[PDB]
Amino acid sequence: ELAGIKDAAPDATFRIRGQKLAREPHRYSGRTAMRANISVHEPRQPQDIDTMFTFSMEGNNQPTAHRSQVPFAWAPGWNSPQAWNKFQDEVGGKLRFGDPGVRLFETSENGLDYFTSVPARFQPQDGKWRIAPYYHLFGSDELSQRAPVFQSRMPQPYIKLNPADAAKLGVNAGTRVSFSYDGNTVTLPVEIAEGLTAGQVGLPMGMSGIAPVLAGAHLEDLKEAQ
Amino acid sequence: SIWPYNFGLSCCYVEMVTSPRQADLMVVAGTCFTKMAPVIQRLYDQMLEPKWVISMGACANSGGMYDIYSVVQGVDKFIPVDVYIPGCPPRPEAYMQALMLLQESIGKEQGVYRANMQSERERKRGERIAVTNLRTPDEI
Amino acid sequence: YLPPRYRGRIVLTRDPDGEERCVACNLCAVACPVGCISLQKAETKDGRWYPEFFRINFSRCIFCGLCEEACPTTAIQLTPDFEMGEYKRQDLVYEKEDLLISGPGKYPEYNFYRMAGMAIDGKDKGEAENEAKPIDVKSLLP
Amino acid sequence: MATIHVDGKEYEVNGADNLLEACLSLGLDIPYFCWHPALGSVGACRQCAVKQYQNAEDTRGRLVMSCMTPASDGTFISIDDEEAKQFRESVVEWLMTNHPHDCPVCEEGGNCHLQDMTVMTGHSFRRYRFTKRTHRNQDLGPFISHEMNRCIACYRCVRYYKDYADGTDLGVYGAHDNVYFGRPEDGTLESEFSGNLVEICPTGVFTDKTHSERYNRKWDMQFAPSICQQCSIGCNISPGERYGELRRIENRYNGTVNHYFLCDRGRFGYGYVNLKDRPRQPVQRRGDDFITLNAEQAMQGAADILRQSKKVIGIGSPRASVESNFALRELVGEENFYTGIAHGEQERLQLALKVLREGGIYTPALREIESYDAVLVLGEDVTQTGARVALAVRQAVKGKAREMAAAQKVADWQIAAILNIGQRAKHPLFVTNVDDTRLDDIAAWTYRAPVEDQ
Amino acid sequence: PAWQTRDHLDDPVIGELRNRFGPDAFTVQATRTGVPVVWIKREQLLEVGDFLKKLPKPYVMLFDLHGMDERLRTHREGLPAADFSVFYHLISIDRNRDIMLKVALAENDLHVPTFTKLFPNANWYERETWDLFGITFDGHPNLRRIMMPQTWKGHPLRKDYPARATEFSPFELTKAKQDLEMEALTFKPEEWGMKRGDFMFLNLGPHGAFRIVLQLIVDCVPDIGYHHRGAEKMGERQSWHSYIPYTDRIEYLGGCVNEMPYVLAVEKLAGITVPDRVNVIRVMLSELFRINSHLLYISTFIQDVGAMTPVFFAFTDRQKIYDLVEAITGFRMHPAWFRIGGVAHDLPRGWDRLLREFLDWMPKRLASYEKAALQNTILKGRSQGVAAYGAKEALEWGTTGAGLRATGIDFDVRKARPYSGYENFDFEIPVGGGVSDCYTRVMLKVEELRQSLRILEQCLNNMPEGPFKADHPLTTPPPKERTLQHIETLITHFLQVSWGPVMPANESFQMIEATKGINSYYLTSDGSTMSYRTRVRTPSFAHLQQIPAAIRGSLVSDLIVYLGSIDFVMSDVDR
Ligand code: SF4
Ligand code: SF4
Ligand code: SF4
Ligand code: SF4
Ligand code: SF4
Ligand code: SF4
Ligand code: FES
Repeated sequence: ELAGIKDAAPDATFRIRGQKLAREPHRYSGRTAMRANISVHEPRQPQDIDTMFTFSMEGNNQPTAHRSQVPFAWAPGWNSPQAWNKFQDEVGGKLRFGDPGVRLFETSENGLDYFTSVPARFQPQDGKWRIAPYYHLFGSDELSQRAPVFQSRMPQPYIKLNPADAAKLGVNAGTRVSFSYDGNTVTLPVEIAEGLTAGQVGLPMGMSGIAPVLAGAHLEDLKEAQ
Repeated sequence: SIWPYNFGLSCCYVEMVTSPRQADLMVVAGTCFTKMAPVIQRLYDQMLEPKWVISMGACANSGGMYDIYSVVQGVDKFIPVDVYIPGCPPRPEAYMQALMLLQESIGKEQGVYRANMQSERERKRGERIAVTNLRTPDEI
Repeated sequence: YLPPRYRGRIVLTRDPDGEERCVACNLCAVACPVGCISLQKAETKDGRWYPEFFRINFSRCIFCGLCEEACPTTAIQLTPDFEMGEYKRQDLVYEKEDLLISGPGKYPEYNFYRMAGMAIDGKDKGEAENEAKPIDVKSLLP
Repeated sequence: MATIHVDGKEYEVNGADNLLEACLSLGLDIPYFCWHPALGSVGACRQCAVKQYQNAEDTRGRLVMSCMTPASDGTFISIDDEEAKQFRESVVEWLMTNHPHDCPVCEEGGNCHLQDMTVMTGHSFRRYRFTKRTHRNQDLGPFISHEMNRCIACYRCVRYYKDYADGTDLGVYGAHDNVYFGRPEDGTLESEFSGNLVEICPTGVFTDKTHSERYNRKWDMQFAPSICQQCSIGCNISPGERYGELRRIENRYNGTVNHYFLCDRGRFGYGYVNLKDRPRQPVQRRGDDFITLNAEQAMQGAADILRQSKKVIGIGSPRASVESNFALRELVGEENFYTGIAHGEQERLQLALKVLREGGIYTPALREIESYDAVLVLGEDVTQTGARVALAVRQAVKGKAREMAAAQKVADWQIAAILNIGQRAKHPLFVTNVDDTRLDDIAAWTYRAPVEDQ
Repeated sequence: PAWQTRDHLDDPVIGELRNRFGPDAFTVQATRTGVPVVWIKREQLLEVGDFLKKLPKPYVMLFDLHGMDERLRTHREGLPAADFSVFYHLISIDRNRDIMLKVALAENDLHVPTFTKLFPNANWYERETWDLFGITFDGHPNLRRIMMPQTWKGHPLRKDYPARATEFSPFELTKAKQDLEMEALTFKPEEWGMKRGDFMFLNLGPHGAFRIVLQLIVDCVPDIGYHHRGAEKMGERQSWHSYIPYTDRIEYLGGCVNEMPYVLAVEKLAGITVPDRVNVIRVMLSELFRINSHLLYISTFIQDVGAMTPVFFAFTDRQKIYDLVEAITGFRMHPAWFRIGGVAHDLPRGWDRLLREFLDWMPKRLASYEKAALQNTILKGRSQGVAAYGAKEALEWGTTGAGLRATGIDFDVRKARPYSGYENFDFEIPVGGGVSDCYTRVMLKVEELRQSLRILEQCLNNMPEGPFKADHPLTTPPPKERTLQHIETLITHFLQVSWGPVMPANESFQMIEATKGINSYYLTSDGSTMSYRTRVRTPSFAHLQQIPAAIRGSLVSDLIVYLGSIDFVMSDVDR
């Protein structure tokens, strides 16, 4: 089932007329001064045995080179992102020799049967609160929430409630409320969500403390924090 | 009393002019090449026990501007060097200041002696940094 | 005796107001044929670009002066001084504290920030050469 | 399809295209600012001027704009005509009258489209001696810095942000030579696709703030073709490194998937690579003490204990590569290999795989999404997870205006005519979520309900 | 203009080639070389070549022979399909015209017939083409490596070969020990040349250091390549502007003479005509360096074959010339002062008084030199008939300069093909009486030194007014005072020193009269900001190739005198 990955990119013996594909622009600077504060003797250039690319500027990045993997776009007289026009067949089209990437599976000749597993209609329960998942572009992903520039772009941790359910609980916007998941206790400030239906509880998925496995789970206890 | 064997070759020995088994000093100048490097290694071997080597110029200190397939990147790769004199080409006064910087090593002895840790970068620092005004370059 | 245009030791100069003249634009590093300049841009809270570190490998340098003529601030200049010599090649690597001198060198009066549109302390918008005052879009005058 | 005559030579081009996108495909360099391949032609900057003749014998013609001129069969144009060249130089000269002296301290320097076109026209001598107009700046949030003095009024930013990306908080203000591009007041740009403005703006007005902390020029970068790791869409990227740290994230063109645009999580979420807390050497514990090992020591130390163990299991990850999971699977055996995701998340993923492989329904690429005529979104808050699909779905909803304009014989590149014909007519889009989504401004109906009700 | 692209179809050599081989047997390329360029097939190379050798005003000299890779050349409109190419530059003195023949090759079949039978100077050129590219010349007697050592795998001017030393593994001395052992066991396998042979094989190594294997003179074989710096390869990894320092180091005595053909060739690709003040300034610096080189040749010539006590005063005069050069340019040697479109700065305001002091100072010394060398008998007796050659030997081996002019062939480049405004000056071309030897060559140089001082007299009194840089968008860099104040000038300066100036796809070619012989630059642009191919023709390579033909029948002392008389430097030879 993973046989297509061989054709996704060429191997480390692929050459453009004997040249390896370059990683650095041809005007790359500081070769004899970058590492000169540790040792004045220039080290050897890193050697890549895994891929067709070289850890240097001594290689090829021609717009008309027969390849699909283009590390960066540059042309004579076009130093900006507008240099991608030289690498396409028609401007705004596909890359000249084809876009990189291959589809592992093609469309099957025959389809499936109809799924007859229709769920019953949702009903709220006293005590149990369904966890409605809320996702954020700048908080829900594991690696990128550890970026320091994302700390201010992500919102404050909250807990979203229907107005009728917050009226039954007795809270308003901003009140810190406590709940129990799996024997643990987390306290969060309440936010009010009119479009959220009653019996549900909005949590931000993938944050520091709220795992995405919690989607579709249940909160047994919910009360004002003291 | 220092006896100099000058192996200056091209475009770096023209300043030296303006400035076997008998020498104790080898003043390597010029570009050191991959093809001719055994010649300098045998001439270094021929000399007697108390050797001193002065590298002058960027082509002998490093490869200089010739970071190219046919040039070795410095004479210090294969022979020990004592003094380095930057420039392309250096000056006769620099050659004089090299012999003056080397007699201090000849009179200071493992010849570091914990006194050669002081460097001209730090020693002439308060001289060079206090400079404010320089002559305008539209005049002779 | 040396002429004024002599190509010896490379220094970094200062403004007549006393700040370092280098704005870490990296044009001197790229224009060098030997690749003997490394630097990184830093920025003050005032907003002034300046080099975090400036490193010249004088073992490699050929004193061609292409760095001086590349510089759009007159910060890097070549001085009449050939007196250099060291026991170690590692001591031919000069940092910014070995290169930054106390005055403006060959060009006593040029300040780049007075030309530049970018706003730093002492020069808000419209306080540069041949620059008018900013007009807001909400202004009553058509 | 069509044949045109350019500067005496003869070429074969597509008739539906305009003259700028025809001639740029043939390798004929015409300067331009306001045109974009994604955004279409509006005709504002007047930089793309060519001389057009009526036939082969007409010696004195007229200056037209090649972005606004169709490449019909029988077209006679001259890029290198002297009057066209002088006018194109004058357009650069008029833009240079109010431009600040900022290239050493501009982050667009060396990667600036205005710098390239100024050289390409061959305008190097200043005649203007009067004062320059200045603007104050806005705060646009933690990602994008603002410098309005560098603006050339090409209108690419507003055409991308409002028309293409359907953002609401960027507009043009003022009139005549005092036009101001920005927000009504300071604050964060609300769009999830705000960061494409750094590539879309041909000057240094909108620049990457995350890159200006550790800035380096483009020629000092080391680039590799890479894939975004922040979600499942697979946008092609070109990460750049200097001095051992990842510096910026650039869009890598792929005409099948992402083309010119990335999302903000992909563009700005790279900072975890540059953390000081990452392990750089193998580390072995000894009670409370920690021992640092090299690669050879770590392998010999680990396999001594692994030989003495009676059963070794392996836990993979969805954020690890295919070669990394397989190698883990090869080390413990396939009977001892676990995926690392929960059982309920595993059950939804293999059912999602089953309908793609065995459903018999084609699954479109990210750019093929923009050709569809109706979209039903069930449960997936797609702007927050898979954000480039939401950008692709907005373009699909605009297909209704393209169909009406085609019936009235308006060309595909004349975007302001197509938008005028449309007048809020949309292809139908029906989204279901537990709350409101960011696709609600263009959706025909929104259904807020629990997941069983969806 | 003198830079516009021409096919040279009105040259009379093409019409007689049409009437001899037909219209379908070649293909004409439109260049900016100034000469016709014709693509011929390799099966017709010898027929076309020997046809030009017996034209009624024949092409007598093979100027250059080298190769191009051409595999990564994207702009190839009009050319035949080539994977490699070999060019042949031929010169007719009687027509004052040149022709270039280009042979196209495929990557599997790098084979072309040798040109050595027609023109003897082609032997070293084909060995270099075999060394640096992988073209095999069929019929070559000793086709071995002339630049790199004999165990060097790889052809360094191929485009798949990495240029930089850092890209290879450093000097770990694994190969230094093996090369040392090989050099220690210096023995003759009878492969180092013809080597027919009782016979004592001796290696003698002496203004440059090189080895020669001599048979004791029955046979002598120069071994060169000890000073190879990869200058031609360096042109591919440097921009057009940042390559300029490397030009100054092809010849150490040349200085600004060496920069002149390169900047003139780049200005043809740029389409720049320079102002008159640029022409007079460039001619001034080139005649100053020419005087310095000629005084060095006359000085060193008098020291080896005579008493060196009076002529040591010439060091003070060379010190005055170096002080005047570093007053104008900045630095005594390797100025790197010529720019694309002009020079680096204007002349400083006190230049006239120093040049006037040098022009007043020089005639007394010059007339003492004429007395010291023209009237002497001992050096004249040791320099007359010492390895002499004539006009037939000069034109065979591509010998130019004082050598060629010492025979009856009056051929200067400054009069035949004027460059840099040399045609607006009043100077004479000295010439010998048909025999080129050691006395005649030195006497010619004394006459040339006086003519150079006449050119400097006209430069001081007719120095015109105006810019030191052309007004053109490819003038690199722009004037700095405009760069420091004006944004469009700053934008042009920003991209020119960083990415580089964009030269459009063409081929240019310039020849200048150098301090020693004729130096040329053949530059190819593929439309980028770096050169695709840079070819440097140095006359010393031909002059050093000519010595085994003339020294055969002489002593070792005659070899030392002949080597001291010829105008050769090993930096020129190996580049
Ligand atoms: S250091 Fe400079 S002057 Fe000396 S040999 Fe090398 S290039 Fe020539
Ligand atoms: S020295 Fe000049 S060119 Fe170099 S970084 Fe500083 S301002 Fe830029
Ligand atoms: S003088 Fe030349 S070699 Fe030295 S740092 Fe400046 S550009 Fe580099
Ligand atoms: S936007 Fe471009 S032209 Fe304007 S200052 Fe920045 S780099 Fe220079
Ligand atoms: S801000 Fe940038 S994209 Fe917008 S109009 Fe100005 S120059 Fe064009
Ligand atoms: S949609 Fe955004 S996060 Fe997902 S792959 Fe593309 S750029 Fe990365
Ligand atoms: S690009 Fe055509 S008018 Fe602006």
